[PDB]
Amino acid sequence: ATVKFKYKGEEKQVDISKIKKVWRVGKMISFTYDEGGGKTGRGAVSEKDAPKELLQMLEKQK
Repeated sequence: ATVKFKYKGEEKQVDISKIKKVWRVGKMISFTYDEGGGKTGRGAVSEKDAPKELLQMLEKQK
């Protein structure tokens, strides 16, 4: 599965494996995906824009 964001009509895309951490703050949702250079590319996607299999990691306990 993959998650897509939405910044000013700019639907972004990042593989779930490319992502690193994910934590929903208040109502929106944020995370840290590795762009591919050296600086972590943080991102703030919305709750409706996030798929349904994304909160899974937030409630994934081993």
